[PDB]
Amino acid sequence: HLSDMLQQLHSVNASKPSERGLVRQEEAEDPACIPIFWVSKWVDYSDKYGLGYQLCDNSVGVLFNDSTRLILYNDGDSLQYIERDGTESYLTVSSHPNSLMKKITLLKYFRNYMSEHLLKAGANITPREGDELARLPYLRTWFRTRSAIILHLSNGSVQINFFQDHTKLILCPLMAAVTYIDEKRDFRTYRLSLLEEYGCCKELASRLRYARTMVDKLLS
Repeated sequence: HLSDMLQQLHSVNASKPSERGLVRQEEAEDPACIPIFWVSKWVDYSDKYGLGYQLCDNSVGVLFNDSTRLILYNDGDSLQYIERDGTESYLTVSSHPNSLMKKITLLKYFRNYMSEHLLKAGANITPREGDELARLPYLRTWFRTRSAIILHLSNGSVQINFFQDHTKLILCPLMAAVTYIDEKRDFRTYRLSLLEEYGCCKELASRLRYARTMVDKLLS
């Protein structure tokens, strides 16, 4: 879905939405486009183990330095392991192969840390209704730049968390939408096609330009 996201972002950015004679950013808000999932907390322990994260439903995952992934569902027991070659297995904390003892122990340390020590990004957002029977998205990749951490989920979502002002973007190619969390923690969800038509403020337009560069870097 990165290509889809890029087509969506080229289209919006090409419209020059902050260069309208009358910007009506409010008219681009669409609560029906609120995401189901986003990254609420993360821990970069890539000096030793990898990057752990919490999604907004309280599930946790870790992308290990070896490019494998473990996901703990929010029942607190259902695990999914994703091998480097992409093979997926379902397991549980209560009944796991001993081969995964170490990685499960690491997950529980990331989980306990995030749970008790970090703020929950978007704790004021009621997520869109999804399906408890569908698989969780997992973190496909991430990187950091001078200004942000970039987080790409397996459902196509790209999340950009800016370090200095704590502003964040959640971009979804399925809803063709952007959630913007500002410096006060207020949030709004915009349909990209409505931004084409109505415009937006310079702050959001700049962040969407940045987003396009990030998605380009992800596709590469």
